[PDB]
Amino acid sequence: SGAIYVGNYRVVNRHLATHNDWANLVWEDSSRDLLVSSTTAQGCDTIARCDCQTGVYYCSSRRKHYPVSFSKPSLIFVEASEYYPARYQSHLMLAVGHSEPGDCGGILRCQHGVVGIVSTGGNGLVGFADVRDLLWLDE
Ligand SMILES: COc1ccc(C(F)(F)F)cc1NC(=O)N1CCC[C@H](C(N)=O)C1
Ligand SMILES: [Zn+2]
Repeated sequence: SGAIYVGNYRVVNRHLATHNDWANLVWEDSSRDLLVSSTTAQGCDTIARCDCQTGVYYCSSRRKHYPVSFSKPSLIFVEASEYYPARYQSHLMLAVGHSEPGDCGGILRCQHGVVGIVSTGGNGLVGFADVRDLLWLDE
């Protein structure tokens, strides 16, 4: 679990979104596993605007942060789950690191700010849904 709070927006994994998230829907993209809902309270996370390939993510299944090198956002094949059939997920970045399903939502950050959130994993790899291209999150 986990979310990004920036301005009047809440960014979560689309497969973990709640009824309140869907009743206050701003945008969602199943191909990215992202959903953005509106909030009453103001958010203070800074979204990074860069092409960094190094950062640190929070791994709830170890209660620890890990430094990682990660790939550029791209279309990557993702195994079927109870949330989606087998498909290409877009804007996904992979790193070598530990992750379990409940780790989704953990933030990946670089020196510039929030890069994305844990969205996939398996086989000693962890995948992050990028949010750096969502320029509208700031306005
Ligand atoms: C952080 O996620 C995991 C981490 C590790 C493993 C394991 F196979 F090793 F057990 C599995 C997962 N689960 C996932 O990758 N997904 C299930 C939830 C929906 C995700 C999506 N974006 O389509 C895909
Ligand atoms: Zn950066």
